[PDB]
Amino acid sequence: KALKLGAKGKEVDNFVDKLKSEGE
Amino acid sequence: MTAAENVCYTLINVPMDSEPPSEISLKNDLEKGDVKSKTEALKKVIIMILNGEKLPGLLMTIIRFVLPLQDHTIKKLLLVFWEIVPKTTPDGRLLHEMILVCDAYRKDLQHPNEFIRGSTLRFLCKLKEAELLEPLMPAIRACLEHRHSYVRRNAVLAIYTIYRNFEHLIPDAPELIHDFLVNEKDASCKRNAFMMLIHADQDRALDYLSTCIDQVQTFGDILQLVIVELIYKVCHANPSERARFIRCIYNLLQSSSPAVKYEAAGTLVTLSSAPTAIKAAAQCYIDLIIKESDNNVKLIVLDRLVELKEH
Amino acid sequence: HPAHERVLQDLVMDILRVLSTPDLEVRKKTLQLALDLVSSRNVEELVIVLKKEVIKTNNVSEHEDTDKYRQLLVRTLHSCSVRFPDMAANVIPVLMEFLSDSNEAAAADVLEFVREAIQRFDNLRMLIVEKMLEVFHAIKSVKIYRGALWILGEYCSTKEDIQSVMTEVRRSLGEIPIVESEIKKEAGEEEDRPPLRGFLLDGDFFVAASLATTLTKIALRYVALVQEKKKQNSFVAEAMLLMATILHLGKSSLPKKPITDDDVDRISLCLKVLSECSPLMNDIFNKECRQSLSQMLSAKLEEEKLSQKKESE
Amino acid sequence: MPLRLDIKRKLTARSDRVKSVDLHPTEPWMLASLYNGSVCVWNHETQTLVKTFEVCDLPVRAAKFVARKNWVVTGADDMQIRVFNYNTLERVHMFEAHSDYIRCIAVHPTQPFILTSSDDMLIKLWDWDKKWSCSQVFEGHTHYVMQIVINPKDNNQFASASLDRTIKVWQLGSSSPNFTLEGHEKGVNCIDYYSGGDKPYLISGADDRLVKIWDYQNKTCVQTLEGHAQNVSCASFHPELPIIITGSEDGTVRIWHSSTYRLESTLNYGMERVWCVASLRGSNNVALGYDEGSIIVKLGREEPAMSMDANGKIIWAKHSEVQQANLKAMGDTEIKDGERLPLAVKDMGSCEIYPQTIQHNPNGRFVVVCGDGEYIIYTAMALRNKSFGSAQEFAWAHDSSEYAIRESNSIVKIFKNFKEKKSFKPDFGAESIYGGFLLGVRSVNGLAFYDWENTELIRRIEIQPKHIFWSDSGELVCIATEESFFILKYLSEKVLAAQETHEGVTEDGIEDAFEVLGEIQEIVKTGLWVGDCFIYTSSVNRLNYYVGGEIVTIAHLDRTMYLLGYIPKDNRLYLGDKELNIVSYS
Amino acid sequence: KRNVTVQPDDPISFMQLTAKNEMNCKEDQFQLSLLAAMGNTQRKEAADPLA
Repeated sequence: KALKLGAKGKEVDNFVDKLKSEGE
Repeated sequence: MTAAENVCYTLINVPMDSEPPSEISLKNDLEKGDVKSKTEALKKVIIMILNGEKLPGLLMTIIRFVLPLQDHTIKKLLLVFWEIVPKTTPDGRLLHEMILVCDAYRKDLQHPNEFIRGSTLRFLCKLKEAELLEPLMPAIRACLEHRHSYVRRNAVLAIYTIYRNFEHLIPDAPELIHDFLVNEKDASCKRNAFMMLIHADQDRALDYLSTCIDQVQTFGDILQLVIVELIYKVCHANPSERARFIRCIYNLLQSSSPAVKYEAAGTLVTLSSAPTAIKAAAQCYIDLIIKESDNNVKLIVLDRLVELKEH
Repeated sequence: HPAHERVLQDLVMDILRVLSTPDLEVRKKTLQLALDLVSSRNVEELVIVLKKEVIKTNNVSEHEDTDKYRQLLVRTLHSCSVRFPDMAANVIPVLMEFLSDSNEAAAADVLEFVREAIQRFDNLRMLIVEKMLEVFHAIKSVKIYRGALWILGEYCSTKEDIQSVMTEVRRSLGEIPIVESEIKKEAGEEEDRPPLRGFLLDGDFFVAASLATTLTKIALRYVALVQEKKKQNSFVAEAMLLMATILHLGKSSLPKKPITDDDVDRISLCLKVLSECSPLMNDIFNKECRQSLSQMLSAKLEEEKLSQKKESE
Repeated sequence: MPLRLDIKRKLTARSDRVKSVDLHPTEPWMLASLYNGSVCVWNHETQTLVKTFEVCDLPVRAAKFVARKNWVVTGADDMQIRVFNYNTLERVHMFEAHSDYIRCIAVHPTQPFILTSSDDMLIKLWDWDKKWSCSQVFEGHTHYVMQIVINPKDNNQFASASLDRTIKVWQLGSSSPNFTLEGHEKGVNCIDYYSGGDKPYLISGADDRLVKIWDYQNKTCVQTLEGHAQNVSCASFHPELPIIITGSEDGTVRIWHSSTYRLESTLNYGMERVWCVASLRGSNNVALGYDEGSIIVKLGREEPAMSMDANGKIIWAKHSEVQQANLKAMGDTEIKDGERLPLAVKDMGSCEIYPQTIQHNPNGRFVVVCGDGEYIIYTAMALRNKSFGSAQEFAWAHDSSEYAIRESNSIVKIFKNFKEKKSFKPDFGAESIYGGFLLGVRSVNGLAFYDWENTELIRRIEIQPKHIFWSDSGELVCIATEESFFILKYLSEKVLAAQETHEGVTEDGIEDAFEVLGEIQEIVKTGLWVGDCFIYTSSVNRLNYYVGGEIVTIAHLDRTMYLLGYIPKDNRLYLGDKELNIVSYS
Repeated sequence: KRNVTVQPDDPISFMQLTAKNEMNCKEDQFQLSLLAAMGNTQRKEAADPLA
């Protein structure tokens, strides 16, 4: 029940979500 | 074709310091010499032919007295000799003497020495005479199942070049190499099989990649580079596939190999025009320029940032 | 690509980090790329970084290409100040300190910039004249000294500035009459020769022809600014005395090379103009010379636009 | 008192026998000369072999960087000096220097001079601006000259160590030694100068297994260090730390305190015999050469022991001396951004312990100095000792009257008004403690926040913090890690409500106690809150502040700077460097 | 040199109808670079292939 910080792959997901926000 | 219009795989500019050996001297050394004298005579013959001398009188002497030798150096020198020697008449017909040489290639493809098999398979990639390849096809196919990775990797390259030049000799080559790629464990053999599929059958290369796409980050740098090349070619031909591969290319920007990072950044720019994708590729180039100590890398990667700016 | 240019404009400060490379060609390409990406948004940060790099070149004496890099930075700051005139006020004082540099090529590029800026930007004239008077005594190159004399002669508009120019010219000549002073010095009645007296004794009288033109321009302007005839006549006679003492030096055996007949004709012309003080000569020296500079600068700008337009057309 | 040096391995380079090591002044490079005739350049940041020079088939006993010329100078057993450009790998020059083996090369710091020592009993001076002409020969040793070192305080003087059992001090321009030091029973293998201005000391190591410290003004042996089991091959003073480093053929490196001469640490890395040591001025990195390779060790913290009070009084430690500067004493001087401030420094006296950390209490009345496993609390005005004790770590509370000490990995003690208030054991142990509004305790499993009054658990966080910074309001907290930092909001009202109602209290504390506002992929070196803005220095030498999810860069720093504080009256942020240069930014 | 005179039969580009993400299909630069390196690139401009 410890607070988990950092999920692996979040940087790639953030990049993909930015690209989607730019219309890709 | 003149020797100047012919495909040239080898250039040797040795100053012929000593009196150019007479064809009669070379013939005597090839017939009666020891293995060392035959080796030196064969080297001289190769250099003379490469420098534009026509020695048709020596062909049968080499076939009779040099071809049956089991010396490894002579075997390799003979592959260079068969690369450069005219195999056809002026009218484009195969020389009758070449039938005797074809049986020697078949024996060398079945040789107990794995390096002789591999070197012979590499030589067969340069052969343009379909009539010489046709009787060798069963022995070339058997080399795909060889226990040594050195034979298997060169057998894939031989099959690729035969399929590219003479599809009718091996019409099942893309399927045979796909089944080879799925079962292979050696990284060099996998790369060569995947490289063939990129050029011969992109759909089978994509099917294989689709099974492994989540594991591409764990592959060796050589296989990653060839995967990036496939993704580039496929997305260039079919822009709808870009959406599938962007995630894979972005993961390759974090590769440990600087060569893979460079190619992944270059490919990412071709997959996406989105500001975030261009920013990620540009940051990868800037990081390569800062981290790489070699000025050649710095200048060439700077030119990629200049090309990006032109848009 | 015009679509990508705006994205690269945001990265100009990162591109400028490449100036840490000691190679001159890398620095040259980087400065050219940065200059081409300059916008109203980044010009201020760019000028601050380029000023810091210019100041660093004074402290780092060790690299062979430091002088060439300094010249490149000066040209880059010039081009920025021409495109963004609001930055010129901040750039000019720092660039004018390089007029005292031993590198004649860097000082020449600064002088050409200062000449263009003082003509285009009327608000900078006072600042440029004041700074030029401060650095004037430190100028080592004859060519730079001649160009500084011309700027002071053309743009000094106040009575105080004209008197300050005359004072610095006298200080740079030393004791007058020059021939009598040098004979007394030889009689005992690099010897830190005032720079202008050094140049004249080395036989460089083309500087004296430019000085005569400068003295003529300032004397005619002083006559228009000052109502007291006695002060007008004293200042004109003082300017004529400086020309006459230089002509006497140039004809003497004292300089390493005698004055040329062309320089004698030019100084003699200026003496004659000051003796007659005709309204035609005043209009030629104080209006037509400045109009000719303005026409030359506009012509250069039209040819650059025409060349760019021929490439675009 | 035992100097608690945190010794971290930065590089491990396995190779053939290393005979010399050197550190590049600007690049992260270690030069290693090998017994097989090769010279290797290692990058200690990337842990990679960057460059290799094949010099000859014979041992290379000496190699040095000449950074100003981009050169590596090598001396091999072939009697040849070879000069290589380390960028092009080209051999710039080669000449026969001596008639026997070259043992040591010393490069003059400012002049175009190289000193070489040889088994020919000679020392030679070479001038590279004069086409490598031999400018002088120093004769007077009667056996092999094993090492030479230039005096860092007077570059016209150098010392030589010889197997003749003597140390000679020479002057450039004199064919005769200024004096000879005698007292080793066997050949002297190594020599070094004390770099600090306070002491005229030389150190020497010999085959007698002794290290001797000499006063070169009085020509007397000050101290003898005993404890090596074999020949002493290298001895050096550390340029920044108050330590002596000695290496021996016994395979051990010994670290000694330079003032007390006590053995502090013994390092054995299992690389057989030690042959050479190199240190760099302004760096805590030490290179060690062995039979089986080379190692770089980082000694201690690189952060200077400095603190600023809310009134602009800066206290720092320069070694054992505590100095005070006052920002108010500068007057109306025009301060420019990123320029060094001309501060009047006042000596406050020497500390009894080596100060690793100095911190003011929140109200600036007291200063804690922590070092050697002790803490001493002084009065900030007059450095009067007010409290002392043993602690591994010290943390001030937000209340200027409260502090916590970590006595061990399992016991934390809280003090109020310099008296012990409470002692408790955290459930998972205590690896570090953090001050502020809540007592932060780092364990192997993560971070726990405790109430200063009750020692009740408020919240557990699954993170390994490096630093914790609280805002002055107590509403915001920055948790900085080794890779990223997190901004959290502390919901004090929800914590109070949960303590009264017992709702939402779990074994991991109050669930609603903290809200995550942001995560930033930047490494925080130092940080400070000003209102709701978090100001920090990054690993990339940027001065940034975080506000509302935005990172704003204040300045690009040309060197590693450490945040001291912000003075609202002056609208200025103050930073210090490793050299105790104070800079300010608007 | 880039301002080709727009002909009456040239396509009208409606930017409002074009999807924002249409990257212009650049020619395969790898294949062009390989052909150029082999010397098999006919120079586009000067050798009219019908000469």
